Amino acid sequence: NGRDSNPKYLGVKKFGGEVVKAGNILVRQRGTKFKAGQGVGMGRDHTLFALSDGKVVFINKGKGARFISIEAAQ
Amino acid sequence: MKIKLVRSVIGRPGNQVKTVQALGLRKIGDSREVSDTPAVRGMVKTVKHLLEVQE
Amino acid sequence: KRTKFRKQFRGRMTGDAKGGDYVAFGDYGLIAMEPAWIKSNQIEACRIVMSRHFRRGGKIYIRIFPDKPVTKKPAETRMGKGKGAVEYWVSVVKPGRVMFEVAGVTEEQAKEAFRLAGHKLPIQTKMVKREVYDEA
RNA sequence: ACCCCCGUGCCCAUAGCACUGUGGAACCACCCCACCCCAUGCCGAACUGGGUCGUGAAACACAGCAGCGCCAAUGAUACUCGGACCGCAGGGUCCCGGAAAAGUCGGUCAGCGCGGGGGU
RNA sequence: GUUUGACUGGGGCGGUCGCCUCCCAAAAUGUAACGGAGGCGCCCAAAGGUCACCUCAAGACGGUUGGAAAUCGUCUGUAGAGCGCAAAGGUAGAAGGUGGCUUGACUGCGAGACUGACACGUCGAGCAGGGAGGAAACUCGGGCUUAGUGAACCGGUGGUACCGUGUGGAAGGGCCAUCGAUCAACGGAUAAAAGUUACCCCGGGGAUAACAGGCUGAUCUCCCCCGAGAGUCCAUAUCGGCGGGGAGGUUUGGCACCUCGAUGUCGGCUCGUCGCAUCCUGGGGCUGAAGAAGGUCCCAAGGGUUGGGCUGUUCGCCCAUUAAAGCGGCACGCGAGCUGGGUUCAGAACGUCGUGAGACAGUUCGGUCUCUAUCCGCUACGGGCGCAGGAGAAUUGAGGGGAGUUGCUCC
RNA sequence: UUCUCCCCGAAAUGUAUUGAGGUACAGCCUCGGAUGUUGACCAUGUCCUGUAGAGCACUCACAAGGCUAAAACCUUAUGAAACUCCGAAGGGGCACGCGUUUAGUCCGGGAGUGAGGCUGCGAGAGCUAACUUCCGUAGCCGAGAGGGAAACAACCCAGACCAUCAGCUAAGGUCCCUAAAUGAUCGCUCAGUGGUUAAGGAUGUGUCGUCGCAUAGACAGCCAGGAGGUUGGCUUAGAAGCAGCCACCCUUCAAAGAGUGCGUAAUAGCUCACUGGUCGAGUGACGAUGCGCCGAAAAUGAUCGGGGCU
Ligand SMILES: [Mg+2]
Ligand SMILES: [Mg+2]
Ligand SMILES: [Mg+2]
Ligand SMILES: [Mg+2]
Ligand SMILES: [Mg+2]
Ligand SMILES: [Mg+2]
Ligand SMILES: [Mg+2]
Ligand SMILES: [Mg+2]
Ligand SMILES: [Mg+2]
Ligand SMILES: [Mg+2]
Ligand SMILES: [Mg+2]
Ligand SMILES: [Mg+2]
Ligand SMILES: [Mg+2]
Ligand SMILES: [Mg+2]
Ligand SMILES: [Mg+2]
Ligand SMILES: [Mg+2]
Ligand SMILES: [Mg+2]
Ligand SMILES: [Mg+2]
Ligand SMILES: [Mg+2]
Ligand SMILES: [Mg+2]
Ligand SMILES: [Mg+2]
Ligand SMILES: [Mg+2]
Ligand SMILES: [Mg+2]
Ligand SMILES: [Mg+2]
Ligand SMILES: [Mg+2]
Ligand SMILES: [Mg+2]
Ligand SMILES: [Mg+2]
Ligand SMILES: [Mg+2]
Ligand SMILES: [Mg+2]
Ligand SMILES: [Mg+2]
Ligand SMILES: [Mg+2]
Ligand SMILES: [Mg+2]
Ligand SMILES: [Mg+2]
Ligand SMILES: [Mg+2]
Ligand SMILES: [Mg+2]
Ligand SMILES: [Mg+2]
Ligand SMILES: [Mg+2]
Ligand SMILES: [Mg+2]
Ligand SMILES: [Mg+2]
Ligand SMILES: [Mg+2]
Ligand SMILES: [Mg+2]
Ligand SMILES: [Mg+2]
Ligand SMILES: [Mg+2]
Ligand SMILES: [Mg+2]
Ligand SMILES: [Mg+2]
Ligand SMILES: [Mg+2]
Ligand SMILES: [Mg+2]
Ligand SMILES: [Mg+2]
Ligand SMILES: [Mg+2]
Ligand SMILES: [Mg+2]
Ligand SMILES: [Mg+2]
Ligand SMILES: [Mg+2]
Ligand SMILES: [Mg+2]
Ligand SMILES: [Mg+2]
Ligand SMILES: [Mg+2]
Ligand SMILES: [Mg+2]
Ligand SMILES: [Mg+2]
Ligand SMILES: [Mg+2]
Ligand SMILES: [Mg+2]
Ligand SMILES: [Mg+2]
Ligand SMILES: [Mg+2]
Ligand SMILES: [Mg+2]
Ligand SMILES: [Mg+2]
Ligand SMILES: [Mg+2]
Ligand SMILES: [Mg+2]
Ligand SMILES: [Mg+2]
Ligand SMILES: [Mg+2]
Ligand SMILES: [Mg+2]
Ligand SMILES: [Mg+2]
Ligand SMILES: [Mg+2]
Ligand SMILES: [Mg+2]
Ligand SMILES: [Mg+2]
Ligand SMILES: [Mg+2]
Ligand SMILES: [Mg+2]
Ligand SMILES: [Mg+2]
Ligand SMILES: [Mg+2]
Ligand SMILES: [Mg+2]
Ligand SMILES: [Mg+2]
Ligand SMILES: [Mg+2]
Ligand SMILES: [Mg+2]
Ligand SMILES: [Mg+2]
Ligand SMILES: [Mg+2]
Ligand SMILES: [Mg+2]
Ligand SMILES: [Mg+2]
Ligand SMILES: [Mg+2]
Ligand SMILES: [Mg+2]
Ligand SMILES: [Mg+2]
Ligand SMILES: [Mg+2]
Ligand SMILES: [Mg+2]
Ligand SMILES: [Mg+2]
Ligand SMILES: [Mg+2]
Ligand SMILES: [Mg+2]
Ligand SMILES: [Mg+2]
Ligand SMILES: [Mg+2]
Repeated sequence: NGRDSNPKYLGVKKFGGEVVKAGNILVRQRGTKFKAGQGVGMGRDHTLFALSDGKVVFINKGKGARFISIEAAQ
Repeated sequence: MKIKLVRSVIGRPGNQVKTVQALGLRKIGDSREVSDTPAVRGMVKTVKHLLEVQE
Repeated sequence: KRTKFRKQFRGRMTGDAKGGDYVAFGDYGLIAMEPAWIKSNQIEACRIVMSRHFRRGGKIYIRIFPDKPVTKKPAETRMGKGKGAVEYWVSVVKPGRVMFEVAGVTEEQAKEAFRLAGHKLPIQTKMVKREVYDEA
């Protein structure tokens, strides 16, 4: 009635204004606190990862619906 | 922008210590002449209780 | 007194109260000055005193309520299994919080009734009539 | 160039709801019919296929309006990085910057593109 | 011959040991407790691929069985539902509810990243072979995610044709699939294992219990505030509900700080000495104090505080007295001072428990208490020097010790 | 577990363990090589977060009313580790240096450490106990001498290369023991408070406010007075101002209230409120604070370190 618990690191991993290489993981989350943006892909656990290299950037609108996205260099 | 140490590093937190070390002061009674550019103003503000800022 | 409710046990610390600094109901009000827990029978003794002095008449409101469980380990054991399942319910009380307030009783009799009730509370406390008030 | 309609985006409640008024032969809408393309775990109600008329009834479009939502200051306070203290303790104070939540004043019933249709 | 886990506010009994979710966790991640709550060791050939369509809970009014909730109809209706199991995030342009065809619940790979001491674990664009659904863009290498798990060794089965001891074979082995793990103590000592010791031994520990001391003061003891009532009447002569605040440190305890290269433990005896919260005596107030005899509170620690029966007892009950038969501290004072009755060694017995060896909350008869005091402290007794000459006597008293109780009768 | 001086200098954490006072890996130390400012601090830009606070919009809890077949629903009103319409200060990543400093990283040889301790802040367990226990965070001890804190690892100041019968300062101090003003000014407490807690209690005292009564002559003193209904109704055996229950109405006045306290089972009796004379100026009740008072009893001899200080 006490002994139990468990430890699974989660969170944003690549924050806005950072230069991700493509295939980088940018957020680990359990649901859709972030929705995959333009240039972003989301795997089974709703991880968001770079589709192509660029500047990571965040779009915030109402915390029901914000999105991570890539603005490529060049 | 004259400065000197007038209180020891010892027994003071880490940022205060490394900041004293950045400003160029390594002994009480050291003095120095520092430019007024924002980051140096921020350093000499961060540890202003250790320093007798001249004016 | 005891609530009919939810999770058995809790924690504890403090900061000045917000949820009732002003006397809405009634005329006069006794009011806490210190941050103790108040809990159950302490209040109920306040209630039974004032109801003796006043009843057949007056309106008695108890704006405070034994929300918070508090625990006692058994008897005499070492720091052992878990915490102790029961013991008494309390109400945290911060200064400016209003515990009591009478209605339909003359100023002086409310003085004497607040005096009796406050002679059995862990905190010292001060009474007041309601100044001008806002918050509606 | 002015007007309005049909689509369609950016922005997605300061742009939403309620009460109200205005539109029909431009446009949209209801509407008529349906054995079949097609289709409802029963019903062409909805998808669907052929078309007037009629009617803007409902819908939709536009306009009014601040009852409701939504936005939301200033003053101050809570709390607090840092600095220095008190109380035996619960707990409290001071100087220095940072600074809410709520609530009051007020603000709104949007704003900005692309096209195509039809008016003048 | 051996085995007979670990954690553990001493050990044992109990509980726990891997994995998921939330709080603790101090707005990054991480973070302990025998902290607070709850779940997993599965499930689904469709609850999966894809492709098409539908939208929930709840309420109100109205209606056949009904009669709060069934079924049907209108209205309101960011979700108050649903999502196979827990909870959390997420979710209505669905991940929810239904139908169509289907297996991508793929083979060979893997840019680049999350996470871990390692070994593990997670996500993943994109390339080829070949498919599935869609008209198409395109989506598919199991499931809305997060638990449904097990290294290695040793082996069962099916492919493959690497090895194969002179040569060609075959036996045997290897490579690719795959079967065998409450190895749950869940990073898993052997393929294979329980007890007991009071007959006990060794190495260690004050890293850790029993005594005592310490810290604390829940429990214990004691005192104060209020004043409901009792006291015929009157709260406070006495008593004082329900509640509040303190003191002490003598109880049981918590904690584990010095002592495990030893700080001897119950009770008695002996010897004392201290506190005062005073049993007696002494002085006071008040009284529901006429006197007498009392009640209770205040001052007061000089002295005093009996002898027996029972029991190891401390206590406590009793006998017969008393002015009184006080309560505590002093390592629960005092074993290099005595007992040794009590409990903690070996024998033996009963009751009980254990198949046993043995055990105890026990009960019972028996059972080695170490001639020489170095220092300090104490009681007594001398020697030396000093006390401005050397001698014999008499002495002041700075200061210090002892003593200090009480009845009875009579006027 | 033995000879010297010189340079640097840790660990008592993490995960695993028939593991727990052992050991492996990592972490932190040192040495040599390589790079060669990538390190540190502080600033601006940008992004992330749900704590402090707050709030009831959901879940649970919950206080007084309204409507009502109680549920919902309206006004008023609260609590929250496992609630959140909101939500800071701070904190983390990245870039840049717009600016100061001096480390950082990679490679290879040698390690030790894996028993920690205290305090402040943030929590849990515990009594909001412990020189308590388990985490987080800062600093000291550990391995830190020196000055202060009587004495005292940890608290305050400050990091000891060697010499000096030179100087300046920190915390902390300036009557004597003791270096240094028996200093200066405006105050406060007469308790040795200072130099030992609280509920509670009190005309201690100094400072401020808020209220009333008044010199057309008030507060306390003194003389005179103290109503008739009515033994107000119930009440009880009796309760007549005064055991307890319903009110507090009229006549007169300058006027004495079905009325405050003592008395007696009940009465009576004595005084109270309000009204006069003579005084004769302040007086009375609340409330905030400064410093003091009581509340305040343990054991071998006392004391603030001592003398002693108003
Ligand atoms: Mg400091
Ligand atoms: Mg507080
Ligand atoms: Mg505060
Ligand atoms: Mg409020
Ligand atoms: Mg349109
Ligand atoms: Mg309309
Ligand atoms: Mg026309
Ligand atoms: Mg039709
Ligand atoms: Mg119309
Ligand atoms: Mg402001
Ligand atoms: Mg600052
Ligand atoms: Mg601070
Ligand atoms: Mg401020
Ligand atoms: Mg606001
Ligand atoms: Mg409009
Ligand atoms: Mg146009
Ligand atoms: Mg052997
Ligand atoms: Mg063990
Ligand atoms: Mg259990
Ligand atoms: Mg965190
Ligand atoms: Mg944090
Ligand atoms: Mg830890
Ligand atoms: Mg807990
Ligand atoms: Mg779907
Ligand atoms: Mg096809
Ligand atoms: Mg793929
Ligand atoms: Mg084979
Ligand atoms: Mg051969
Ligand atoms: Mg073969
Ligand atoms: Mg293990
Ligand atoms: Mg094995
Ligand atoms: Mg075994
Ligand atoms: Mg025997
Ligand atoms: Mg033998
Ligand atoms: Mg031994
Ligand atoms: Mg030893
Ligand atoms: Mg110890
Ligand atoms: Mg141990
Ligand atoms: Mg012993
Ligand atoms: Mg004991
Ligand atoms: Mg002990
Ligand atoms: Mg000892
Ligand atoms: Mg008590
Ligand atoms: Mg003890
Ligand atoms: Mg310890
Ligand atoms: Mg010894
Ligand atoms: Mg013993
Ligand atoms: Mg006495
Ligand atoms: Mg006497
Ligand atoms: Mg007498
Ligand atoms: Mg006797
Ligand atoms: Mg005999
Ligand atoms: Mg004695
Ligand atoms: Mg004892
Ligand atoms: Mg003894
Ligand atoms: Mg002996
Ligand atoms: Mg014996
Ligand atoms: Mg038997
Ligand atoms: Mg014999
Ligand atoms: Mg014997
Ligand atoms: Mg001899
Ligand atoms: Mg002579
Ligand atoms: Mg003498
Ligand atoms: Mg002498
Ligand atoms: Mg060094
Ligand atoms: Mg592990
Ligand atoms: Mg270890
Ligand atoms: Mg190592
Ligand atoms: Mg090097
Ligand atoms: Mg770098
Ligand atoms: Mg740099
Ligand atoms: Mg809070
Ligand atoms: Mg708002
Ligand atoms: Mg530079
Ligand atoms: Mg190495
Ligand atoms: Mg070497
Ligand atoms: Mg350790
Ligand atoms: Mg630690
Ligand atoms: Mg607790
Ligand atoms: Mg400790
Ligand atoms: Mg050490
Ligand atoms: Mg030192
Ligand atoms: Mg150090
Ligand atoms: Mg020192
Ligand atoms: Mg000293
Ligand atoms: Mg001291
Ligand atoms: Mg110490
Ligand atoms: Mg030392
Ligand atoms: Mg000087
Ligand atoms: Mg000074
Ligand atoms: Mg001097
Ligand atoms: Mg002076
Ligand atoms: Mg007081
Ligand atoms: Mg007087």
